[PDB]
Amino acid sequence: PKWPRQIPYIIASEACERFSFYGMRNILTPFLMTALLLSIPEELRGAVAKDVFHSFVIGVYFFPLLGGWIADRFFGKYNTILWLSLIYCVGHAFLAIFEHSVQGFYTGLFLIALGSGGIKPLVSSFMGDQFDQSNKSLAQKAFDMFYFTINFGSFFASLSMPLLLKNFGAAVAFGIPGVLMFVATVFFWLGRKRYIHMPPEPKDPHGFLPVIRSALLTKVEGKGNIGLVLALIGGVSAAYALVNIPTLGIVAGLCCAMVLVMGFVGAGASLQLERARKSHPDAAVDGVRSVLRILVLFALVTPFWSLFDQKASTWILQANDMVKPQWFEPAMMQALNPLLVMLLIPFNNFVLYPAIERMGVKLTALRKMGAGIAITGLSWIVVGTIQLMMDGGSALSIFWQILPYALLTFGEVLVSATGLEFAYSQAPKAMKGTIMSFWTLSVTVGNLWVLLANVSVKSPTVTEQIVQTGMSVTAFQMFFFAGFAILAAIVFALYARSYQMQDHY
Ligand SMILES: CCCCCCC/C=C\CCCCCC(=O)OC[C@@H](O)CO
Ligand SMILES: CCCCCCC/C=C\CCCCCC(=O)OC[C@H](O)CO
Ligand SMILES: CCCCCCC/C=C\CCCCCC(=O)OC[C@H](O)CO
Ligand SMILES: CCCCCCC/C=C\CCCCCC(=O)OC[C@H](O)CO
Ligand SMILES: CCCCCCC/C=C\CCCCCC(=O)OC[C@H](O)CO
Repeated sequence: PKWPRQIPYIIASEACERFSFYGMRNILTPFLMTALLLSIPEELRGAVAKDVFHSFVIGVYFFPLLGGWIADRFFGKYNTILWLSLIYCVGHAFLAIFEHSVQGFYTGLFLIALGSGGIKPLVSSFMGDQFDQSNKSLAQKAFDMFYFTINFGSFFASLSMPLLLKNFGAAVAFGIPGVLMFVATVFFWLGRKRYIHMPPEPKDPHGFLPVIRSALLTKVEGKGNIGLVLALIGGVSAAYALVNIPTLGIVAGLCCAMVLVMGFVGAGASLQLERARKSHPDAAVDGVRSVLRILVLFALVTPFWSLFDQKASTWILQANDMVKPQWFEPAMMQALNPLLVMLLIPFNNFVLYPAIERMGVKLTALRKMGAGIAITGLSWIVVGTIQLMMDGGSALSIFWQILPYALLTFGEVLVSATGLEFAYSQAPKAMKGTIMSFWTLSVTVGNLWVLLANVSVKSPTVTEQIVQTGMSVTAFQMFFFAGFAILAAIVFALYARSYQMQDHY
């Protein structure tokens, strides 16, 4: 077997793109606090910074749906990646050019979310269909390299970019990733004559959505349709969220609508799924049933993303008020996660998991996902006490946030490295694209909670609850989020026992 000569041009493109993304995302929260949002009072500024960051993340893990659609329906993967990558480049440029204008900076974030998210499903799979049956032995080695560039990039970008921002300002700190991103596209363009382009996939008339549409619109004799009522309810509810945009916010409102719609339509279709058998194959309707069960699984995982994504926003804010060295910047703590990932992932699989299995435990992939959410919630118990403990008294940053990072990352390996691969085995191969699409929306919805948390916290009724606790609002939210994960981890274990009673033995 020989290495396809196109692979180096994709690994190289990925390397630069992953460096440029983590490069500007990891100094995004510091930049908002020190520079762009200075017109906001300090106490107020922390809440506005989180909104900007997490509204950005939301778009990053929402726009894969647009990207995958454009590639499959019209222009193909190569051409879609190329033009989304150029837009991605422009977005990075906007961040430098409109350094001092808020409207212009938000616009650049949008283009980055559009470019980075749009090419996220396309690039990895595009790399995949460059291997034939003879090559396939090497494909696993190629995707291994992908994994390395993610961590390599996220590690060094967390170290170098805070320093670059400190010494040179935003224009240089945001321009260097932009330069890097342009080189990323050049590498991808340099192998255009080499790439293998798979023929456009034929649309499935028995796909996930056509079955859903059948389950709602098909009328059975002498009965009503509860399912379609729920759909209309979600349509009504979404409208109630869309109208309340002035309170919620634009990105928060659009997600609330999206969640309510897909939430109520999904519920309604489940009630009436047997009606779909009239218009669709038995194997195809059964598959949708398999996916709908995975949906509930993913929904309970969303509080994990709420805690894991806040390390680049909330956790940085806390590190600002801790005891750090002269050379050290609070944003450099983010480098701990890729380091811990590359340590725990070989540790667990080789040393720890067989050691827990030696005790006798099964260690089902479903058992690990539930444990990971709890440990992630546990990590925020530690983050919460620290805030309490440092409300009066001073604790150093560099030693102390190593513990929450150790627990957070350990929960990430249990959940994030297990979820999608497990769901693939649970549903028919045809649903692989549908499963992947809801997995990325899982991250989006998780960050929606972060958005809705500090929206509800500004309401009069909630403040008095905070007043009664006699706790700092900052610390109160953390414990809320800690309990948010523990509760979901409980319900997860409750649903997981019913889940394994279903499809097979
Ligand atoms: C599900 C559909 C929603 C997708 C929206 C895509 C968003 C991508 C980038 C947005 C960046 C701009 C963020 C600014 C913002 O919302 O600020 C929040 C507010 O609290 C302060 O102005
Ligand atoms: C400012 C310029 C930055 C340029 C450097 C960025 C990254 C450059 C190269 C990244 C790594 C390329 C390795 C490719 C490779 O050998 O893949 C394996 C092949 O399949 C086997 O030979
Ligand atoms: C039909 C596109 C509508 C989508 C609306 C929102 C997205 C905004 C910009 C998407 C950019 C599309 C990139 C792909 C592309 O332009 O391919 C062009 C072909 O290569 C032309 O031969
Ligand atoms: C009180 C709910 C708070 C909001 C949570 C997020 C969204 C909620 C539900 C969306 C995803 C679940 C819908 C799919 C579904 O009903 O599957 C059911 C299966 O048929 C199980 O038998
Ligand atoms: C949650 C299941 C029912 C959703 C009905 C459609 C609602 C309209 C917009 C909500 C956003 C989610 C779109 C669904 C989706 O991810 O489709 C996946 C495709 O099958 C992927 O190839």
